Amino acid sequence: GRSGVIGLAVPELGQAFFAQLADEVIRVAAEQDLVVLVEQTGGLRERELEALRNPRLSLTDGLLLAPLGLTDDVRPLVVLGEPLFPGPVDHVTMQHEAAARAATEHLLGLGRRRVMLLGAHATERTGVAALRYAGYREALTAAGLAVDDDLVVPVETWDRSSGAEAMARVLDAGVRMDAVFAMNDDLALGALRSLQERGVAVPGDVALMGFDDVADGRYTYPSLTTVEPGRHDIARAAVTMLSERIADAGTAIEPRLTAPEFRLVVRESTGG
Amino acid sequence: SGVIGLAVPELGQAFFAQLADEVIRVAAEQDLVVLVEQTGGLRERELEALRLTDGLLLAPLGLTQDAGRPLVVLGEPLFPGPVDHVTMQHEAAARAATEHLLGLGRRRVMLLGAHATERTGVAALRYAGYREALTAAGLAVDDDLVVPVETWDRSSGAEAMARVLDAGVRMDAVFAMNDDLALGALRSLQERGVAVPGDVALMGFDDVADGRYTYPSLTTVEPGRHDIARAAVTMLSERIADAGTGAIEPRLTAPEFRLVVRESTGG
Ligand SMILES: [Mg+2]
Ligand code: NA
Repeated sequence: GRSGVIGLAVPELGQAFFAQLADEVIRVAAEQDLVVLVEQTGGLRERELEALRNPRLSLTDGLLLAPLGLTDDVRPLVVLGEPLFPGPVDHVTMQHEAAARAATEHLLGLGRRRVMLLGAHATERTGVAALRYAGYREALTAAGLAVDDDLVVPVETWDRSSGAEAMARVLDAGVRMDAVFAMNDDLALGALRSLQERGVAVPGDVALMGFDDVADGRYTYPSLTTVEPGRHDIARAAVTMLSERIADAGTAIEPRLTAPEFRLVVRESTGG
Repeated sequence: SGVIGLAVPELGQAFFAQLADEVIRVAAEQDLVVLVEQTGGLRERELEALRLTDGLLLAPLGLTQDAGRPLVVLGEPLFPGPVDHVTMQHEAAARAATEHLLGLGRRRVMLLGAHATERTGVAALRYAGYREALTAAGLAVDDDLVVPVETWDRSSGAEAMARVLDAGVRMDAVFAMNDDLALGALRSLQERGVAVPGDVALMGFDDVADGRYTYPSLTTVEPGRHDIARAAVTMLSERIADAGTGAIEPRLTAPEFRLVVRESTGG
């Protein structure tokens, strides 16, 4: 029976993106007097699967799942990510390709011509990274440039320490860049440290930006250019769609996909 | 699975998101799920959370000295009845933090985040430790070095630090009441070409992840997040099983703290 509880299963709250998304979900849910059970999956496929079927989450009327480990699939469900589940499930994602194209256009518009993509593999990519890469590549082609594999730098985990490590390593290997588009703010700020510790001027020598707008970038030094991917809209769409699914669980709603509008937020790290 | 509630100011605050992550992890170990609510740190919202869950873990910011359901409070001991409190070592940690700055040879130590004349709660305890450290070093408190802020956030730290710097106040160190304040202060110092730690040594309190990757990296205090979370969840589990006998007398837990030395105070 209806409890008025929805679940939110995310990798971990220690990740700013998920903590901020959770804050927005809780706030929106409270407007229709739902409460939120927050589960952590560690981004592990086995834990994501458990969230869908284990009686541990029986108090919930439905689930919002942000999967990372899943890609053989299995409680009303809305997924926060790219299309994944078949059947009567909705997916709410971000405009990865369009935002990556606009970010890259911004850097090229500053007169930078050797733009590094920090957080994607140069030859074999999958999912989100593949969409970001497609936007980046579109922008470079439009500016008469070919991709340079030395400028496409994979990173195992999109975190601060990994971005610092990778940035330091490519700088020390002698790779020449004039701008860096990092796949999230955490990567960007790790990169920022490695740049500053090597005396590289930001943005004088290397313009830098992130993605997500979750690092309180107004207060970094330099302040960090980023992309707001529509967290408020993501939360509202997710909660609204899930409520609809909870009301139609006994039955008929066609699967939907949506991706809210992004906004570039220009700060000091790219010339603001 | 049993069900507990966790009420914090907001998950957008790094310290609370990190603490929430630990609480949820400990609860999962103990076959508990967690309903998370936000209060904005406002008294009325905190009290309303008290008025689904088998027990509640409340982290208030807005309550000061001036239900039939189990309750554990992360904060100063203010509730009567069979309520357990887990309280960080504010005074001792502030004394140790101030001693750390004084040990570098600094003699004009600013306290960023407390009122100069009327303080309550946490700020009063922090001030006491700061004041004792200065007294032991033969120093007196200068009210111009005790700087109040809007709220303990990055914007407020940046705004207050910018105001005192542009005013010409002379300091050689800053002890900020939390890492968010310290990170905001760092920007205001850097944008003015003030060397950290060379001109001004800086530290915070909370050990948020972001402080490892600033340049300089931020010296801080880790107030005991693992013990806070474990103590809280474990005590709540005890009260839930008791179903209000109040046979367990109220407890006061005080987790151990640790100074984390980074580049902003010299390593
Ligand atoms: Mg119960
Ligand atoms: Na003094």
